[PDB]
Amino acid sequence: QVQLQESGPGLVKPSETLSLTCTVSGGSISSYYWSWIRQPPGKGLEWIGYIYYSGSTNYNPSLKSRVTISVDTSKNQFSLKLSSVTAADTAVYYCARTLHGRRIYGIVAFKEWFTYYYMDVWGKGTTVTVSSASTKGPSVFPLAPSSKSTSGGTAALGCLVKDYFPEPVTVSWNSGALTSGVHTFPAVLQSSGLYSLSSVVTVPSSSLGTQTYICNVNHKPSNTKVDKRVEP
Amino acid sequence: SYVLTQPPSVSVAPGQTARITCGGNNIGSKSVHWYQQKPGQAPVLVVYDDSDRPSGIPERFSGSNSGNTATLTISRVEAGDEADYYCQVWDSRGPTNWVFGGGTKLTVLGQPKAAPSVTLFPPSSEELQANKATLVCLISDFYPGAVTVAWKADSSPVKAGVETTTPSKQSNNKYAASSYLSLTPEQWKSHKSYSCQVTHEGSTVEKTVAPT
Repeated sequence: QVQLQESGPGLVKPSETLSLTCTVSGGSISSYYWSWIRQPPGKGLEWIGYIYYSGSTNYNPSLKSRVTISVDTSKNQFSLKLSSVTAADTAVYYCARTLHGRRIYGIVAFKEWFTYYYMDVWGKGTTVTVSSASTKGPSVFPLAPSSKSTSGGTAALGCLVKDYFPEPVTVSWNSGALTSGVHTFPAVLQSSGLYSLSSVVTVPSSSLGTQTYICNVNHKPSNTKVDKRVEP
Repeated sequence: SYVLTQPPSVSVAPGQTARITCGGNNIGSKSVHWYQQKPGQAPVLVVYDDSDRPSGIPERFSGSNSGNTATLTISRVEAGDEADYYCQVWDSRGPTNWVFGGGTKLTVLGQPKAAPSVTLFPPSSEELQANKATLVCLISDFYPGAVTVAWKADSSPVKAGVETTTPSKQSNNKYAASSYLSLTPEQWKSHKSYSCQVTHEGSTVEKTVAPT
């Protein structure tokens, strides 16, 4: 299980430089290629560039002048810098492990082959919003289970995550230990320009009395971390 | 640069075979790769070097490449196969070496209907103690993905302070949405109850909550 994990600022101001890092775990940078890809809202995939573990690079011509990709084999990481951003650079950015292939279709002495690349393991994506607006961390409130949120053998309880900017926030339960039954709803964008969302977990109703449920909310752009206990 | 041409959309009924094409200019002499992107998710490699299956990819997916057309064939299509599909090749010549197709939306026709499950939460004591109040109406497991939400204070419609999301697909191929009603604690305390009323396909599910 090689895993890739993007880390970025979430919010970057117009004209400034976007900086991202991808941390590889469960495998090595060595011997592989490593790409950045982005996808602006409602658009297709745009490959930005790759880097070989040795440092050799290749870039898409459309971003070439503003981008630099680097690699750090000592930390099993690789990174991207994008200069002079505007709102056109607002997008989800992905990192992906990239493989080199060769098809030898004829005789090797006749150099009758060609090279190709493809991306086999993807990161989860990091959302980057280019905006002059200020970050705001959320308030977090418990959504208590009750006879009005039960459905026989199961019950719903949750956390309300209110008034943040920009996207995203991540919500885990019991520090990530509780995953089954977890439903984090997409955010609403309110007229105030601020987002709100709810995360709900469905649990056994018979044992609501004796179990402990805590929602962990992380909003990276504001460095907000909240743990909220949710009980009847 | 080298041009990859995909249909914007392909529609099929469950159990049928879907075919997604990628043209073309002697694409048969190149190596074609395919990616699936489900709604709200990171892309996933589903075919490489024309026909190679990555580990974990369902048997129903099959890549082929010939002449001026590469095809991704999905047999026995399921609702879960709905996604955007992109073909991709690497062009040595340049200038654009990494070419993605524009992508094809696969739509699955005639999926079963599902009425929404609705849960309504009253304001928390914590939020009230901070002099605010929010009602939270969570709507899940419905299909098709269109609903309308109406709020009532007692039996009177209320439109101010309402924020509602557009539906988005869940992991189980049905849809979810949420609606929020902002109130003052005074307003919350002054009515006998508030209700969230959800209309889907002409039928309505209503949940009510009341102070304490």
